[PDB]
Amino acid sequence: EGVVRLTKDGQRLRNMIMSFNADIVARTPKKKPFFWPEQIAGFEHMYDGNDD
Amino acid sequence: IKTKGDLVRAALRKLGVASDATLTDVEPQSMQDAVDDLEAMMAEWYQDGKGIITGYVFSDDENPPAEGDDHGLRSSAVSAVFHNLACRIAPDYALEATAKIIATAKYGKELLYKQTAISRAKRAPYPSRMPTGSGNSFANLNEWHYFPG
Repeated sequence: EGVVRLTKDGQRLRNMIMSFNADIVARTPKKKPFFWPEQIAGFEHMYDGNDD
Repeated sequence: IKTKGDLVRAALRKLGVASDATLTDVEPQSMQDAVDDLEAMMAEWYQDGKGIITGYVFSDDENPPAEGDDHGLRSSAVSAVFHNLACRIAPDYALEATAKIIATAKYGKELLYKQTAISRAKRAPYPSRMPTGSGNSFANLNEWHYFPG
C-alpha cells in the first residue's frame, strides 16, 4: 500500500459533495417575486429590471 | 357611446331606470340633470389637467352642455364613464347601485388611470451636488457636477 489508497473514499466523497453543491448553485431557480398575472397587468415593463 | 346623451342613456339602462328592457320611457329633465352631473363629475376628475385625462371635452361657458354634444372619450373609456355616471346618479332615483356596477366602475377608473400613472412615473434628474464621474468624457467640457433639476 502507498499513501493514496486510504484517502480514496474521503476524496471521492469530497468530489461528490462538491459536484452536488455546484449542481445546486447552477440549476436552482433564483429569488424572484411571486406575482399573480392580474396584479401586474399593464405594469410589466416596470419589473423587467430597468431603473427608469 | 357616441355622445353625452348616450353615456347618460346607457348609465340609466344599467341602473334599470328608463330602459327599453322594462318598457320604461325617459324624461327630458332627467337627461338635463344627468348631463349636468356628468359634466361635474368629469370636471372633478380632470382638475384642469392635474388629474385623470380621458379625452372628455367640456362645454364652453357661453353654451351650456347639451345632449347632442360628442363626449370625445376614447373607445376604451366609455364603459368606465357611464358606469361611474350610473353610480353617481343612483341616489337621484332613491336607488343604490348594485355590487357589480360599483366593481365595474372601480375597475374602469383603475384602467383609466393606469396609463396616466405609467406616464407620470418619471424619475427626477440627478441632484445638483452630484459629480459626473471621470468615466464621462464630457467631464473635459468642465461638466464635473450635474445640472440642477
